Amino acid sequence: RGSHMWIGVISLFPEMFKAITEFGVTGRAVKHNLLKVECWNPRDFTFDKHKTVDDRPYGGGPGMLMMVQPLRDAIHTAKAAAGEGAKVIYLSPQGRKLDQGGVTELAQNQKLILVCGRYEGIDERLIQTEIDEEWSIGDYVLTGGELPAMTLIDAVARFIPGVLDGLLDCPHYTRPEVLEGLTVPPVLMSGHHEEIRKWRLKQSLQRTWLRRPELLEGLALTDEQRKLLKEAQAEH
Amino acid sequence: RGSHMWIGVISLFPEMFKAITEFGVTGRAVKHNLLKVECWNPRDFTFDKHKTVDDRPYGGGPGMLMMVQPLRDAIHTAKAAAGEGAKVIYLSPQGRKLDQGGVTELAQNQKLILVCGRYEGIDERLIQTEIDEEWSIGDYVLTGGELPAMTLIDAVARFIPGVLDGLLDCPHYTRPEVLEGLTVPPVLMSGHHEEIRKWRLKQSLQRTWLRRPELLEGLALTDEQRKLLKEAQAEH
Ligand SMILES: CC(C)(C)c1cccc(C(=O)NCC2(NC(=O)c3cccc4nocc34)CCCC2)c1
Ligand SMILES: CC(C)(C)c1cccc(C(=O)NCC2(NC(=O)c3cccc4nocc34)CCCC2)c1
Repeated sequence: RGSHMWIGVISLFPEMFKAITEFGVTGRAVKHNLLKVECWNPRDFTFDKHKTVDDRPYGGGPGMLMMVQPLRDAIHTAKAAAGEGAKVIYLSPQGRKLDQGGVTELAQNQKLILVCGRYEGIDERLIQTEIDEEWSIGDYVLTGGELPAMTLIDAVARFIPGVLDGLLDCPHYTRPEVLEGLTVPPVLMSGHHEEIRKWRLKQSLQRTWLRRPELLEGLALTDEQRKLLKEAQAEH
Repeated sequence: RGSHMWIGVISLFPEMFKAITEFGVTGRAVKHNLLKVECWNPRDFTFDKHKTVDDRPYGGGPGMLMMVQPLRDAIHTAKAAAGEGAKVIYLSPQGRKLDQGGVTELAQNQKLILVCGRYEGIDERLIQTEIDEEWSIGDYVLTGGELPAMTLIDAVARFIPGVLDGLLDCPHYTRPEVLEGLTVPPVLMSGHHEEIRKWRLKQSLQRTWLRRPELLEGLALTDEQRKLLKEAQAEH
């Protein structure tokens, strides 16, 4: 149309992204030219014999950093290929927390460049001069930002035209009817779609309430949803 | 010793895990027999001609589910290979939030089995009969649980003996001294390691304070850390 999404990746390990470009939903999205994922490797932007990509930190210590020159130059080549208006994102443990709202924001960009850290990360000044936003997938210690980048790609790809609420899912049941002695809720077997709808929405709201209450803090629930939630809170 | 960690994976797309078994820190950990990652594919546990792995939900609707039989039987084969005492984890959007504390808990298990969902997920009753715990990497909509599983593997692998605080990092600086006109904080160039230590710890605490305050809510800071934080709060 062209609504195809383009995502550039800066990574020391571009072959990892096969995990999203060759498999599943994203893989089908790449096969049908709805998503293009392009990788540039800082290892290819070095000029010494040994293709060095780490550097010592000013101040000393054991924590190596990504070498500034090969990293910056990969970013620039990626910006040159994106053309005007690509948003550059540092997958960073000190970034803004990723959540579904954040995903919808990022999905509104047609060109993104993802920068994946290694070692203890990248020079602070590279954030000022090259990074537009910093995003984190959660508060845990990883060894690189590739997996966070792929998670991020997977989440945004669902907003690409041609690829196909905010609360937790209701329980799902498939065959068989009785599984190790455990039976499906009769309402789902009943065949009355209006009782099934009310139950599924009510169970969704109770799950959200019990297991992730904070997802409710930003919604104004519908009349029906407030009624079904109040019932479920009392029945508990 | 044997302290080698073993992680079984149940996935419709086992080839994705090459992204952690063939690259980086985890790849070195697999090459040196410190971590073993074994995959079983529900597609291999089917008995129809077309190797069907999805099923319709009781209650109707467009949301397909993982078919119970091939999934359950892959889990069982994985449990049989683990031997006594493997913890089975469903990577699930309705699970307990992953955070560094959670990672250290999970890293205390020598055998883990990771179950990765596809479609809208797995039968509720399979959680009662086969899943020990449910874990989520964050509040966003993905298309499968493989990437969450790999993130989880990456985080726990750092606790394997032979592979090598809780606050956000201080800013890092490497060469060059002046980068697009931006200079390194003089203290890092100074060569006095005691001033460098105090600065790095103080900047770490301010970052944590400003960008992720909630990481402070579970610590009793040291005398030095409380002093450096109070200073930084006033200087802001
Ligand atoms: C937050 C807290 C747990 C206190 C903490 C403190 C200090 C360091 C780290 C840490 O994990 N540093 C290592 C690196 N991690 C990530 O890149 C990374 C990690 C997590 C989510 C992410 N989302 O995008 C990129 C992410 C950074 C550069 C190389 C890997 C984490
Ligand atoms: C929480 C909220 C955003 C409201 C929401 C509501 C409803 C569905 C989904 C959703 O993403 N469902 C799809 C699946 N997602 C994940 O498996 C998954 C997603 C995120 C983190 C994870 N950590 O481990 C596995 C994870 C589940 C089965 C196939 C993929 C998310």
